[PDB]
Amino acid sequence: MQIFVKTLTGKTITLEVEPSDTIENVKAKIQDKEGIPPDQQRLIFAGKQLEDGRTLSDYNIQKESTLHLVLRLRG
Amino acid sequence: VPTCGITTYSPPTDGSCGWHVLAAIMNRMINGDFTSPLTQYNRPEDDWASDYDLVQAIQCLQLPATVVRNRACPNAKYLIKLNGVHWEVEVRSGMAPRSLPRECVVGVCSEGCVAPPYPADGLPKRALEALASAYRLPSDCVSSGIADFLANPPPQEFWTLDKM
Ligand SMILES: [Zn+2]
Repeated sequence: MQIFVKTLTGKTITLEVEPSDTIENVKAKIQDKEGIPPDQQRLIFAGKQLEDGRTLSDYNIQKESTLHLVLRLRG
Repeated sequence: VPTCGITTYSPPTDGSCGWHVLAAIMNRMINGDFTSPLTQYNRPEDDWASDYDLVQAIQCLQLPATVVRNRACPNAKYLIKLNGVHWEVEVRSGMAPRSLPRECVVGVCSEGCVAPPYPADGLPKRALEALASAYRLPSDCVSSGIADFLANPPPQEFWTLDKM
């Protein structure tokens, strides 16, 4: 299925994924499309901050869904 | 009334800057003093606070605050920013606080985002106390600490002295 990922600059990436795919998989795909290291990626879905362990299924991310890509900040 | 210029709180360089930022937001809300009343607490890189930690904490304490990524949420009274590696916070003085949606808090909201007025009795009573009880935990646990406190708060006025 297709999902969309929106960067902070308002770019829209289109990904091919399965509901089974883990958040880590999605990050790896984003890297392949954008050259953003997973190390510094955080994915948001309707405000809910996604976590590496879980799948798209677990977060209810279906076809056509839009995620927001955010840069990890530590201070 | 329209105002100009930027009003910023920069925490000390103790290693707890993010938590000081939240503390200061609440300290201004409650007492008009835009600064941290938390006692300084030293820690290294591996106990720094993330945008994840700060977002969770903002939601627990129910603050009119966003973490600014790129666009600042127009409805956020308090703007949290990572300045290099130092968490700082700006405040919009001439503006009533607004209760922010989650996307607004996280700072991934879109042009047109809406938020209703923050209720006067809107800051959880003992929010600042909850943060004070929690902040010296590992940063990835601080929000859990706050949530636990607020959910089941110690009722005794001098509970800290009791616990000693
Ligand atoms: Zn917003």
